[PDB]
Amino acid sequence: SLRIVFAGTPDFAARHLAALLSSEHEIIAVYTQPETASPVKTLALEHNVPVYQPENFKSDESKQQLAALNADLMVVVAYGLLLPKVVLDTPKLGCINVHGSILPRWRGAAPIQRSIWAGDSETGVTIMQMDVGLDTGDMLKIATLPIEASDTSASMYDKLAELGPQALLECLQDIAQGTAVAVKQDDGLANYAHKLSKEEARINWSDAATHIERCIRAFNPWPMSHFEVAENSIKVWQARVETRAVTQTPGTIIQADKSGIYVATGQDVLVLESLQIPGKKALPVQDILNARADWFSVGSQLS
Repeated sequence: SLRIVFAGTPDFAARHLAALLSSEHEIIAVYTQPETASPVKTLALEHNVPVYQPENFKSDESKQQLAALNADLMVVVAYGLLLPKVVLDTPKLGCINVHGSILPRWRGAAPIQRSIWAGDSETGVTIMQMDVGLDTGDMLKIATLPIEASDTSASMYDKLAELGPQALLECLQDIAQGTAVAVKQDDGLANYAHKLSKEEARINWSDAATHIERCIRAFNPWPMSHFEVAENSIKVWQARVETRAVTQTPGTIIQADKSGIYVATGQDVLVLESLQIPGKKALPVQDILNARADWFSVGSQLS
């Protein structure tokens, strides 16, 4: 039974701590950040586990407090602190991370969203031995899943929040037993998952419909893909692509009925299916065309 320190803050971290508390290893302390108590903090308290909340590991006091725990391992999931070398090396077996991609692809902050946005055929979780640098450490275990045509960043997050803990616990048993194997990442295949933004989520109708459709899924739940019509910002919750040679200016409404609002793009047609008018829950387009048939008249051009 490893003496484990768990470090992490939001729900994705809490799922891993929960799995560890129902396991064989001793959780001797939890490190987390405030938001309000984090979900990680609340779980720790329910199990009478000491909670530490440093702002960073710059002070000698912070490094010493960690050292005095005599940890065998620190497991780090969705924890915002930079861990310097000395901290990485404080636990007897170092620090392991659960990262939400198939490393070395999508190092960094937005791996779930970017895997979907780029149209990867699969993604997964990597259990990584943390080293100095952004997500550069050796890979101990990878678990993969297909990205389904219906997957959003929400639905994929939900799957990886289950897969991550399962993979972690399997990897931890390998470590405990002395059977883990580290694989060095190849830098030449690495890239970085840059954060999302409201500005990038504005639809450019000159893009390929396939690309807009991946955005619509990747940018759910945040920021939501959006376009402008009349004087309003409409959020797109669901769409599909229709393979159809385009002969009209991108943004032109080609067809508008219960089956879709069909919009010309730079390649193929984007069929809007569920839209959110400011104020209101997202509606099927059948309902949108009842209310505001005027904004989506055939032959008019969306911006």
